[PDB]
Amino acid sequence: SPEIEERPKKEQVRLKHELERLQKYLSGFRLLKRLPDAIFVVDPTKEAIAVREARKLFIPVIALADTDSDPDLVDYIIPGNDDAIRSIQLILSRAVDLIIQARGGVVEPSPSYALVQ
Amino acid sequence: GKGDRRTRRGKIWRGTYGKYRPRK
Amino acid sequence: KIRIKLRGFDHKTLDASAQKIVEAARRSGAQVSGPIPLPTRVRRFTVIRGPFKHKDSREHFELRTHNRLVDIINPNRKTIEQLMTLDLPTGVEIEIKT
Amino acid sequence: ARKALIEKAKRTPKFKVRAYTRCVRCGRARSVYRFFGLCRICLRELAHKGQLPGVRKASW
Amino acid sequence: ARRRRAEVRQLQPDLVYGDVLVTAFINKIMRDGKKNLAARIFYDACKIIQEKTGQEPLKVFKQAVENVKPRMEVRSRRVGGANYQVPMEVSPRRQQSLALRWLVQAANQRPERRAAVRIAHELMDAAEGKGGAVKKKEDVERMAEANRAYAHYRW
Amino acid sequence: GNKIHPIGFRLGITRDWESRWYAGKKQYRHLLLEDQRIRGLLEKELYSAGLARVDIERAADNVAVTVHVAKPGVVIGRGGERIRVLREELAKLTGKNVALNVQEVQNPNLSAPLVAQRVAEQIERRFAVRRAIKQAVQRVMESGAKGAKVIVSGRIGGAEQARTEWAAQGRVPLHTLRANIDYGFALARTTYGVLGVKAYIFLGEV
RNA sequence: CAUGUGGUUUAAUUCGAAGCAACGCGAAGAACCUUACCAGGCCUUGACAUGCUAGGGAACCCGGGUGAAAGCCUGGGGUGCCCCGCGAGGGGAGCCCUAGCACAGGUGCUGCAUGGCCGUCGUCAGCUCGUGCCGUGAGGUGUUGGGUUAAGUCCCGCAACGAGCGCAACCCCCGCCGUUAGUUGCCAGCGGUUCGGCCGGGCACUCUAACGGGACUGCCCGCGAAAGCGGGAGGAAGGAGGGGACGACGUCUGGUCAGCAUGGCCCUUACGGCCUGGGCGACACACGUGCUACAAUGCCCACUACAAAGCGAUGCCACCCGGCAACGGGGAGCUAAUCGCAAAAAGGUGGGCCCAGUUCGGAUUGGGGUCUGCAACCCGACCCCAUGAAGCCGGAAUCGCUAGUAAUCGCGGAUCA
Ligand SMILES: [Mg+2]
Ligand SMILES: [Mg+2]
Ligand SMILES: [Mg+2]
Ligand SMILES: [Mg+2]
Ligand SMILES: [Zn+2]
Repeated sequence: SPEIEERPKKEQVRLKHELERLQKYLSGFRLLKRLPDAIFVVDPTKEAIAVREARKLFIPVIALADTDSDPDLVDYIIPGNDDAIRSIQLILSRAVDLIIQARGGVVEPSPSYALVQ
Repeated sequence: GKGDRRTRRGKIWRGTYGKYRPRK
Repeated sequence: KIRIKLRGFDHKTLDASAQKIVEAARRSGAQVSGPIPLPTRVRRFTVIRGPFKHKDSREHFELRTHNRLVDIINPNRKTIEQLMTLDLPTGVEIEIKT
Repeated sequence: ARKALIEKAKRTPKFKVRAYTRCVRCGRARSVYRFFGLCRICLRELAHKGQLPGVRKASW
Repeated sequence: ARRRRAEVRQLQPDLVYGDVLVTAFINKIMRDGKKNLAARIFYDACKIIQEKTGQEPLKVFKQAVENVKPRMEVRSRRVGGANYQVPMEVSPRRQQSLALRWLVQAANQRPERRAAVRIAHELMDAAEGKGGAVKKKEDVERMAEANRAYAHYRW
Repeated sequence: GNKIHPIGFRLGITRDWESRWYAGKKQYRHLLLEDQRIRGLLEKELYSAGLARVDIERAADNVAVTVHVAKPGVVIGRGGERIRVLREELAKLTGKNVALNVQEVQNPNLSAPLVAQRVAEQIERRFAVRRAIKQAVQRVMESGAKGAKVIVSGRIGGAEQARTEWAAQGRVPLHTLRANIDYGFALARTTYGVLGVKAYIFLGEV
C-alpha cells in the first residue's frame, strides 16, 4: 500500500521483522481460521503436546507413529517408520492423494524423490 | 582576609564600599 | 518614521500577530523592517513542592515575556486602515509610537 | 487568630510598617510573592491547573 | 566502576618544552585551579636550575622523577579474614603519579621561603640520589623486600 | 508516590492555559485576582449544568469568558434570560466587558472533569463506591476513549482506617507528552468526612 | 562566630519536624507588624458573612475630653432617592448607631477519623492483567532460561501467545550550520571623524529568537546464528554527546488539622477580638549544617583588563558639589538588547612585607556618627578612630565528587521598610 511513506526506519525493519517471524511459524496455519475437523501428525509422542489439545477438544487423532510411540492415545493409528524421509514421504504422498482424489482432479505427487537424496 | 572590617575584599564580601574601598 | 512594540507571552501567538502586521504594511505601503526579536525578559520563580518541610525536590516555573519590534517608514494611509481593521490579536499587548 | 488577622492585614490603620504582605488565595502569612500576591503553595496549585498565564514549567 | 577500566585522561602536552610529564607536574602544583600561576612557579625553578648548574631543566626534571620512581610497593589484601602486606610491581602511571606527587610534598617540607626555590633545591637532590622525596621512595621499597615472605600471593 | 500534576506537565506542549491572556508586571496580580473570583462564582452558580473548562481571555477591558458545559440548555434558560442575568451579576461586581461565550460538550463521558464530578457526586449520594468507579471507567472506554483511569480515596463508606480504590483500563502513559490526557479532580462531601477523586482520559496522540 | 536543635532557665521564652529522609527544616526576611506565647488595659453579637423585627437616625465631613494605645464618653456640619402632598408631614429602597434571636469566630485537640500536596526506597529494574496450560489447593507458568544492555533493552529459546502500568522515545537549556528579521554589534568595505561604530552607510560578521537540518552502529574492517560489542574514517559532536524535566504496583499506623479543604471533639463576657509593653534573641552546657582563619603558591597599597544572568517610574540613580565615611543637598537618563545597579573577582604590572600571635588572624570591647522606620535598651544594619582574643592545620570518628567535575573567586534574584 502507498502508506509506507510514513513509518521511520525504526518501525520499518521491526515491522518487517514482524512479518518474517510471523511467516516463520504461522505459514500453513493461517489458511484456516476455524477448528480443524481432525489432526495429522508425524510422531504422536514428540508432538503429543498438541495431541492433548485435540484430544481434550474431542478432535479425532490420526498420525504416523514409530515404535517410539503411544498408540492407545491415538484414534486412527498409522504404524510404521518415522525417523526417515523415505517412510514419511510414501505415507504423506498417498495420504494427501486420498485428499485430492476425493476432491477433484488427481494430479501427480509433488517432487519429493529429488529432495529425498 | 574576607573578614577584615577594614580591607579591600573586606567590604567586597560585605557588599559595601566605605573609605578603603573606592566610592563615588 | 513609526515604531511598533509587540510585547506578549506565547511566541506562537506573537509570531502570528507579528507576521500578520508585516504582510499588511508592506503589501499596502512603503518599506518596513521585519520582526525584530529582542532578548526575552524571563521571570524565573523557584519554590518548594511540599507544604511543610522539604528543602529539596523543589519545583520552579518561568514567565516567558517575549519582545518583537517592527518599523514602518512612510506613513501610508492604506497601512493605517489595514492595521486598524484587519487585526487578530489576543494575549499580545502592543504599543506603538512615532 | 486566622480570620481576624487576614482582615487586619488589609486594614493598615496606623503606620505603613504593618501593611505586611498577605496572600490573597489561601491567605498565607508568609511565602507571599508580591508579583502574584499569592503564597508558594497556592502558587504551584494554580500553575499545574494552567490558571497562571505565561507560567510554564521551567526546564533548562 | 565495576564494568569498564575507565581510560586515563590524556593531558595536554607541554606548551614550552613539549612533554606531557611536565604539564602533569604543573597540575600537582596547581592550587585552587591556578594553572598559569603554577606554570610560572615551575619555570621559575627551571631558571634557578640554570643558575646553580649549567644543566638543562628538562633532563634535570627527568633525572629527579626517575630516581623517585617507586619500583615496588606493599598492598593490603584479605584472605579468609586477614590482611597480608603483599608487595609487587607498581603500574607505570602510578609510579609517575607518586613520583611527581612526593616531590611536590618534599618541596613543602623544605624550609625555603619561596615555592620556586623549594621546587628548585628539591629537584637537585632528587636528580642526585638523596632528597626528601627520594628517601620516602627508598622507604617504600624497603617495605616490599621486607615483606617478601608474603610475596607468595602475587595475584 | 509523587506523580506531578499531569496538566502542569502538558502545560507547554499539549493543552494550553485554562486561562489565556497577557499582563504587565504592574497589575498581573489584580488581573488574575479578579480572574479568579470570576471562575469561582461560576463554579458556584453554574455547576448545575455541570461546567468544566472555564476558559478565559483578556487583553484590555475585554474578557472572553468561554464556559464549556455538558448541557447549555440550563445556562441559557429560555430564549435568553438565564445567560443574560448571568452577564449581569458578572459585570455587576466587575468592570470589564463580560462576554459569556457558552459552548456545549460533544461527550461528557470523554470529558474528565465531568466524569469525575459525576461519580464523585454519586458517592456523596451514598452509592456502591466500588462499582461506581467500574461503570465510570467502562463508560468512558465504551464511549470512545482510548484510555481511562479513576481513583477515589478516603473513608470508603465510613470505615475508620483510610483506603484508596484503584481502577482503570486501556492505556494511561502519564510519562509521555503526546497523550492529551484530561485531568478530572473532584471533591465529595460526606457526613463522616472528605473524599478524594481523580480521573484520567487518554485521547490525543502525536 | 553566624544559624538550627537538645537541655536548663523563664511570667512567656508559641507549636510542629525525630536514624537514613529533624537539625541555614516549616520561615523566601520575628524591633511593635509578623504571632499563634506571656503580663497589664478594654470589647464581648463582636474585626469578617447571612437574615429578620424593634426605638432612632440618611449617607457622609471635621473637632474635642481622657488614655501607653485600644476603648470609653461627647460636641459641630448634614439631609441626595421615590410615593401620597402646592405646601407641611411622614412612610420607605439604601447606609448607620443600639437593643434582640438564629449565628459568627477558634493557629484549641485528633495527620492511626480524612482529601490534597510532599519526603522515601530510587530513574532502582521492576510490578501486574487477559486467555490457555499444570496443581486437590495456596499457587506456578508467561517475567525463568543463553547472550546482550543504562533497562523486563533487544535478540535466540520455551506451554505459552498477547496486552497494560514502567525504562526508553516526543518538550526545554548548551554545543555545528543554515533559512527568516536586521537601530545589537560592525573601517569586515569605503569616506568623513571633536577617532566614542559618532555621521552617512552596510547586514557579511557577532548576536538577538524563530523555524528546520544533523547521528541512524548509518558506512568500512574483526567477532556473532541474532541482538550487539570492538577498532577506524567522515563529522562540530558517535554507540543515550553533556544537562533538565519525567520519579511505576506498593512501601514506611512516614509528614502536615499551623497553607488550605475537612468528620468528630471541646470553649463562647472567653479556647473568640483589639491595644501597649514584653517574648521566640532568655545561657553553667552539648550536637547538626555553615562562614572567616591559622598565612609567603601568601597578606596590604596604587594602577589596569575579560563575564553571565537577573533586576529597576513615586523604583534603578548618570554625574556634580560636600564629608576620611556610611551618606546627605542638587540634578540628567529610564514603562528600559538603547539609560542605570556596574567596579565581576581571582587574575595582570610595579612596589612594601621577611616568619613574627606577625601588615597572618578579625572575635571582643570603649567613643563618636549615617540610613530605614512612629519607634533600634531589649533587638537592626553600616561607617571612622582605638581595641587587636582563640587558633602555628586539629583526638576517636566522619562527609563530598569521576571533567569543566572537586577545589576555588565573584555577581544577581526572589524574600523584603
Ligand atoms: Mg499541630
Ligand atoms: Mg503518626
Ligand atoms: Mg546564523
Ligand atoms: Mg576615640
Ligand atoms: Zn496563601
